[PDB]
Amino acid sequence: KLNDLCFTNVYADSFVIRGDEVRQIAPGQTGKIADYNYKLPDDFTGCVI
Amino acid sequence: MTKTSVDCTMYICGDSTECSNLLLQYGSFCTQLNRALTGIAVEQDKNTQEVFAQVKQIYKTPPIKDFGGFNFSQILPDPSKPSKRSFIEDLLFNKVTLADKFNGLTVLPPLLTDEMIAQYTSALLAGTITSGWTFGAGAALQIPFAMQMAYRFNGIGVTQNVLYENQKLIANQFNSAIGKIQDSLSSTASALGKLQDVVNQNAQALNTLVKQLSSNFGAISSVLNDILSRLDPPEAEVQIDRLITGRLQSLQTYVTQQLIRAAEIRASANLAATKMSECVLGQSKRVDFCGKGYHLMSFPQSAPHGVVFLHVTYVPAQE
Amino acid sequence: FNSAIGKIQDSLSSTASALGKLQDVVNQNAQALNTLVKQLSSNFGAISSVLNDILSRLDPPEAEVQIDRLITGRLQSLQTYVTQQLIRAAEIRASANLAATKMSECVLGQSKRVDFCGKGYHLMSFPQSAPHGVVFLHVTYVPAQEKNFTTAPAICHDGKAHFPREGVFVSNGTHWFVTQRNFYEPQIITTDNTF
Amino acid sequence: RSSVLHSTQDLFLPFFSNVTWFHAIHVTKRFDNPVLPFNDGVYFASTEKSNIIRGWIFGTTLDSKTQSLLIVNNATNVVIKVCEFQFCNDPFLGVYYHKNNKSWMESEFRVYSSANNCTFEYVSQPFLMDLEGKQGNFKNLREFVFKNIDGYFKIYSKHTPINLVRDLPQGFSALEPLVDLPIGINITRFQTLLALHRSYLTPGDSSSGWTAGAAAYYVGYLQPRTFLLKYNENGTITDAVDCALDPLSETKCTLKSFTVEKGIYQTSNFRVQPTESIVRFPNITNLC
Amino acid sequence: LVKNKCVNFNFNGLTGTGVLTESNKKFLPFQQFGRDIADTTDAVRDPQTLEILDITPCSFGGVSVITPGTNTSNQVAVLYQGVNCTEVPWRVYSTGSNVFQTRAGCLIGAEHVNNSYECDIPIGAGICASYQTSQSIIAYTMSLGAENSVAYSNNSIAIPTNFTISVTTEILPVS
Ligand SMILES: *[C@@H]1O[C@H](CO)[C@@H](O[C@@H]2O[C@H](CO)[C@@H](O)[C@H](O)[C@H]2NC(C)=O)[C@H](O)[C@H]1NC(C)=O
Ligand SMILES: *[C@H]1O[C@H](CO)[C@@H](O[C@@H]2O[C@H](CO)[C@@H](O)[C@H](O)[C@H]2NC(C)=O)[C@H](O)[C@H]1NC(C)=O
Ligand SMILES: *[C@@H]1O[C@H](CO)[C@@H](O)[C@H](O)[C@H]1NC(C)=O
Ligand SMILES: *[C@@H]1O[C@H](CO)[C@@H](O)[C@H](O)[C@H]1NC(C)=O
Ligand SMILES: *[C@@H]1O[C@H](CO)[C@@H](O)[C@H](O)[C@H]1NC(C)=O
Ligand SMILES: *[C@@H]1O[C@H](CO)[C@@H](O)[C@H](O)[C@H]1NC(C)=O
Ligand SMILES: *[C@@H]1O[C@H](CO)[C@@H](O)[C@H](O)[C@H]1NC(C)=O
Ligand SMILES: *[C@@H]1O[C@H](CO)[C@@H](O)[C@H](O)[C@H]1NC(C)=O
Ligand SMILES: *[C@@H]1O[C@H](CO)[C@@H](O)[C@H](O)[C@H]1NC(C)=O
Repeated sequence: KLNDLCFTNVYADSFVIRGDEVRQIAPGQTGKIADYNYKLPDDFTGCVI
Repeated sequence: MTKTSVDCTMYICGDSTECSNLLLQYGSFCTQLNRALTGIAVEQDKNTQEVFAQVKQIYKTPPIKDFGGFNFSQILPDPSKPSKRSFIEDLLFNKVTLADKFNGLTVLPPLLTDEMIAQYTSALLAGTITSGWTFGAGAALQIPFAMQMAYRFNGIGVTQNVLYENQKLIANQFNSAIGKIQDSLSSTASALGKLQDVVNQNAQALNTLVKQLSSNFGAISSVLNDILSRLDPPEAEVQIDRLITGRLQSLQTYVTQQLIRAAEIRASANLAATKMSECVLGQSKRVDFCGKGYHLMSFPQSAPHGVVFLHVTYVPAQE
Repeated sequence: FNSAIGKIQDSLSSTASALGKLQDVVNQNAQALNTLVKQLSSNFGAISSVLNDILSRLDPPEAEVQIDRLITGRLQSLQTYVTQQLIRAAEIRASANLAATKMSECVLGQSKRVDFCGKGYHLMSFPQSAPHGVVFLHVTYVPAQEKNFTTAPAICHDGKAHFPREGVFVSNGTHWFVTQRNFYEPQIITTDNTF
Repeated sequence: RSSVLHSTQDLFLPFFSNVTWFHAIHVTKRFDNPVLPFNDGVYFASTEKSNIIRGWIFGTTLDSKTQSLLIVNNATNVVIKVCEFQFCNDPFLGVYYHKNNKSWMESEFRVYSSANNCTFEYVSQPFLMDLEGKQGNFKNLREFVFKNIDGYFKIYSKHTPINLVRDLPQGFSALEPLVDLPIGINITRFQTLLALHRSYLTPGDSSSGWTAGAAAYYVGYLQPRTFLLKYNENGTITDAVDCALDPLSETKCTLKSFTVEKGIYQTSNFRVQPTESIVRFPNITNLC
Repeated sequence: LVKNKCVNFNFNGLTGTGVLTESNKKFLPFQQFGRDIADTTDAVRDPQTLEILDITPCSFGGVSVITPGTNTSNQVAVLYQGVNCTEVPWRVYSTGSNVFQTRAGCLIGAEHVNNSYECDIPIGAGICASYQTSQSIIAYTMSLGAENSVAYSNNSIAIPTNFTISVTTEILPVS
């Protein structure tokens, strides 16, 4: 349903990480790289690719 | 109080069909709440019926204005003026106006149009002046007003001769007193006090309520249309379910609140009806039932969502 | 009185309208209880309405959650009933006070208040028991026929004017006699009836 | 349920619904039994005397490639199959009056070519049929409601001994379910089976040799509607009111009683529906 | 853009349903969304056309059917509550054999008489419905009762010559 609504100020992010911590990069849940490199908000909205 | 009927279906679920299905699961809460409000709505009309439909037949005010030295121009309806509202009565809507569907909410109109209420009040006023207390108990019997007043004195223990000996003195005081009352209503910013609060309190509940829909209630969005578009049904329910639970709460509080308020108004209506039957139709022996002091008679008046009573009382000035 | 009582018997047998004011209370209470009882059927967001069925097919932790949901839904249902019941109870209580008042005040003594008991002057009242209610029969006096008479407040005999002791002065137009304001009895005016 | 009024949102023939009558009577050179469209409400109400309408056909395209339904109404049972049958363009049941023995035998049972496989085969409860070879008014009546819901094929029936009414009889009768079959077949349309009354006076061939005579059947569709159904002490549904059909009728559902006293009753909310959907997104052409 | 017709509207991921007509109130160059006192949007700006449209919801209403009573007759009168009489047109019932626009809604199925009778089947804002005027539900203006003025004069009095004793029953719930 991302096609039929107008958002505000879309942001894109990009980096390289190991294969295991791709599950680790999620809102709320803790993690080493998630606590030292990139901490998402607890109510983050968007899609991770 | 203003008849308010709120449709359980439209408020909670909103326009969307998907939202409606969850409401069906809950049961007859939707249906039950609407019934309670309708009961309240009937009471406000019915209450009105009890308080003002005290007379079988409207009595036209006599064309002759002879009042035995009593001037009733303020109290009685004016033909020249539109809407048949008395100077007191015509102005009150003035005063009330100065003091004073859209969404999910329809405010239903009352069974008795303000115009009709005006006629009822006039009939009682016309009935009291022309026929004394005879109209209350049966077919109205014409009586001289001076003579009616004579009977009133006898009830409170002051001999009738007393009225007749200084009718002129009494008439002037009464006329002056009525004039004082007219000025008092207009001059005071807030004399109606109690009547005003009934209207303000009801308005606050609705705003609070109208304001209540905006509240998040622990959901990602406060809008059913907005939440539905953003979320699918399958995992939709957790947020769709809750908003519904929270909103149901708003209605129940409002519905419960209305009943308590309605009950208070009903007691007031019945008290007010009692005064109307007890004081307007005949003299009341009970002390401090009608105003203050010894009571001679009362004249009913009409305001929006209220009844204003003018009480005529006898007090001993000098000792 | 006999004919008057006879009519009331006929009126009562011919219609349910007399007990409508009372019956509305009976029906309204019955309907409220019935809705709540039915409530039991509603799911309230749960997998299934019957409580036992839910417990039988669900493991304790899951069963825990569904049970809680039912209780919240069922707690709310109960709350509405109790809250509703109280308002109705209070309303009924007022009637009983009024009910109790009508039971005693119309029945014991005579009420001078106009229209508090029946319509018109209340000579006496009788109460008849009804299911979940009290019915009061009111005997009242209403004056049926009125004859126009010219009247005046005082009569001047020697430069001193008399007034009636208990009744308004009423004159056919030939002579002046004093009669009680509610029934037409004419008495030759005398010192005994005046001051 | 006994003495309780219940409202069930189950497909029903709308009350006073339009009904398309059909004729299978020669009374000159008249014989018609063509395919009819089928929706949820496949209500079939044949009226027969000498038992001329017998079976039914269900299916999607009747191509012998999509799974389809088919029946015979024999003296033994209402015999049913689910099979990939190849039907002819003019199927029927044939009965002949023999001079040597007075009995009606099947002459050509070429209703279908072969069946590819069966995912369901079935025989219903035993009953008996009169099979008379005479002429007369249709003393009896037969009603059926074919329905397809949640992967189940279902049927309902009643025999009514109505007398001498061309139209469907005024009154109330309630169909009783006869059979439930769990099937996945999707069927767009259905057809009926006739009994050809072959005799000695006929030419004596499959294309022109027939004197079928009188027959009559009516088909009415079924749409989702809410019925308030009255239940008797025994439980027979003696009477029912349709809430959807009339303003008066809708009041009864809200009132939950067959008889309504004089007054004002609020039954349902009224809402308008937007004529067009208008989207006015930013006019910019450049793409992100 | 479509105007004067209830249509679903979507503006930048915001969706509402109403009739969109030009709104006289003038907004600032920067202002985009106009909202009402009850926190419901009452206005928008066309993103493409830069024009102001006022949004009002598509008239709803409760339906009440006035019945003389099942036993007496089957005829019904339906008063939509609040909705305008022109509004919309069960299909057969729509058109109003006797459409009449009242002040309490939009009656359809009763004939407005000129005469006034006692109340029977209350409706709202004066109007009442009766099954008695071959038979048709008629909505009257509910005049309060016979208007007679007691004959008045300073020297005129009326005194009863006969009295009637009557019995009246009042019914109150106790439990
Ligand atoms: C007062 O009213 C009563 C009741 O209407 C009258 O009594 C009736 O008088 C008529 C005519 O004489 C009789 O035929 C009836 O049988 C009486 N009873 C009733 C109930 O009508 C009485 O005549 C009237 N006048 C008085 C007492 O002066
Ligand atoms: C009945 O036989 C037919 C014809 O052989 C079967 O139809 C084939 O089914 C296979 C497997 O599903 C498909 O790949 C073919 O395209 C189908 N057509 C043909 C001609 O082979 C059918 O599956 C069989 N069984 C039934 C209907 O139960
Ligand atoms: C009553 O007072 C009004 C107000 O000025 C006056 O116009 C009228 O003539 C008076 N009528 C009386 C005493 O009847
Ligand atoms: C009073 O007038 C009435 C009516 O004319 C008459 O019947 C009655 O006799 C009068 N009083 C006397 C004493 O004559
Ligand atoms: C039924 O069809 C006939 C065709 O002549 C038509 O006149 C009638 O209006 C239709 N009625 C309904 C309810 O569809
Ligand atoms: C049913 O058959 C029809 C034939 O027109 C087809 O359009 C439809 O897709 C089929 N549906 C299902 C569920 O098989
Ligand atoms: C219903 O039950 C009653 C019991 O008295 C019986 O007389 C009647 O035959 C029964 N009818 C049906 C249709 O079962
Ligand atoms: C109903 O709409 C018409 C449109 O022409 C208008 O004339 C009339 O004043 C409206 N009345 C109400 C109550 O909306
Ligand atoms: C008393 O007053 C009227 C005045 O017209 C008189 O004719 C009649 O005797 C009585 N009627 C009434 C008050 O209606």
